[PDB]
Amino acid sequence: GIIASFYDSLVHFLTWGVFQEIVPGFSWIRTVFRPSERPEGRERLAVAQRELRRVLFRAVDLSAIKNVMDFGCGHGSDLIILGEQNEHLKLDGYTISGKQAEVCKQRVRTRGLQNRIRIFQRDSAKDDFPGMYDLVLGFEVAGLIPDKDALFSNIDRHLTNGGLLIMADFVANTTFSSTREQWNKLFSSNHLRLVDAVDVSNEVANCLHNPDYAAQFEALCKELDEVTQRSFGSYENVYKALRGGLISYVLFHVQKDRFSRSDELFHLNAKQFEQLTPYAEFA
Ligand SMILES: C[S@@+](CC[C@H](N)C(=O)[O-])C[C@H]1O[C@@H](n2cnc3c(N)ncnc32)[C@H](O)[C@@H]1O
Repeated sequence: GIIASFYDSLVHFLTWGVFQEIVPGFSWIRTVFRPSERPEGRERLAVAQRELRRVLFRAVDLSAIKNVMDFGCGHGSDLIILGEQNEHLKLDGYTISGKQAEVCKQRVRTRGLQNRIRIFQRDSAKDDFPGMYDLVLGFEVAGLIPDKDALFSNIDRHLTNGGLLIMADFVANTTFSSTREQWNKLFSSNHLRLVDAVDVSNEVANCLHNPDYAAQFEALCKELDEVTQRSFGSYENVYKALRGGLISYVLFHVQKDRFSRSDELFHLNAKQFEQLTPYAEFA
């Protein structure tokens, strides 16, 4: 319900991140639209986006991994950062946007990474991933893909046993509805075990906190285009839902477990879905 409206809206970083506390006067809406007037909020938003990534990758040892798949790679920042900082890695990205693919390819080559990063305009539910991977990334992607069964079969068939899947996505706390049980069915039917999960709902909502959002949004809307108006209304409904606990923004750490009984993956995953760790309790 509320989750589907935010993903219809989306249709350097295309996630927006972890504010440990509300910082008075920061405006996510102003930063995202007029960064030409680069506030501290421009660099403050970048800091919070790196912090989201730090938590997402908390358990991954990149020195041990060889091959990475990003099944919704946006503008390629995650692949490029990984490739720049870990010269041994080989990384592939899929995006369904032709425009995004062109950008990814250009940015990859500008940084001299075209020998280790490949970009494809392909559909992660319809097109097999092009290799066998040790780590799979889906940051705000799986929630956008209707055929989740096909997506998670594709992930399974192209993940080495014991390989890792890290995802940022939404859990609904009350037709795929993003419930715990629905995510669990996807993982357990496809040889995936939830290892742990950090709930950053409070800190993501801190990023979107704007006591003057109404008069701020009108001022920017004056330089407008209408598809972008209901798209940022979908974001304020996510704020309420996050504050209210209706949905959770969750950073999943998942491991492929080919040798375990699927019914036992489900049993174990269900326990882990009830012990999400609040970011405020994370270190
Ligand atoms: C909110 S963006 C996230 C981009 C990137 N992961 C990031 O964090 O900056 C969602 C991305 O998923 C991609 N995407 C949506 N559906 C897809 C699909 N079925 N197959 C492959 N990519 C898809 C979009 O093209 C877009 O790049």
